[PDB]
Amino acid sequence: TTDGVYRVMTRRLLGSTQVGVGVMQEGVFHTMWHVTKGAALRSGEGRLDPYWGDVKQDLVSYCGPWKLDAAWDGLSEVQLLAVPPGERAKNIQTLPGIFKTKDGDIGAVALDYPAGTSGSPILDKCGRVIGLYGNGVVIKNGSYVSAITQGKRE
Amino acid sequence: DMYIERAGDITWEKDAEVTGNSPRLDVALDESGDFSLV
Ligand SMILES: N#CCC1=N[C@H]2CCCC[C@H]2N1
Repeated sequence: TTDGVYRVMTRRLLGSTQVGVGVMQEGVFHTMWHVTKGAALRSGEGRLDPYWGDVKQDLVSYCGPWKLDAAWDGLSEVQLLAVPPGERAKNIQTLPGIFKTKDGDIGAVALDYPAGTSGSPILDKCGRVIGLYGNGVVIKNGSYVSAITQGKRE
Repeated sequence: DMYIERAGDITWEKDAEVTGNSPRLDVALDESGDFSLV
């Protein structure tokens, strides 16, 4: 339960398969809903139970309420701390694009990684998590663009 | 049964590899959490 970035694994399929990634901060585990579907998780010999989740936001927290509240400033480059399946954590710097919606604009990162990279954190220059990578769209040119998905800290 | 494994610290890396473009897209978000192009 040390703060940091974690892989989310399963042994249900062939061998050990990485289905996603998440962030441990202030004793709470944060990931995207589509990675765990709200199922409980194991951390060593201990169990982490879901605490909050929302399919539409595509987010879920374990052991406590969503803690991540930093926001992209709309101007600066950010870093995707990509944790790909079977590969070392790697920082990728990029200038986000925008998703324009009827309910407001959201930052978006145009980087393509395996599905099991979902839940990797996007950071600002202070190292704060401004959202999670992995819920997005496939555009005309076939490129994948992820929203910068951030929850609300109650 | 799903389990977690530590992969690293969350820090900004000075002089990290810089890539990706910045597309400005009109999108819609449905009740199932799926984004689509408008
Ligand atoms: N996480 C993540 C990125 C990603 N997820 C798949 C979704 C469909 C397009 C191809 C893949 N790219």
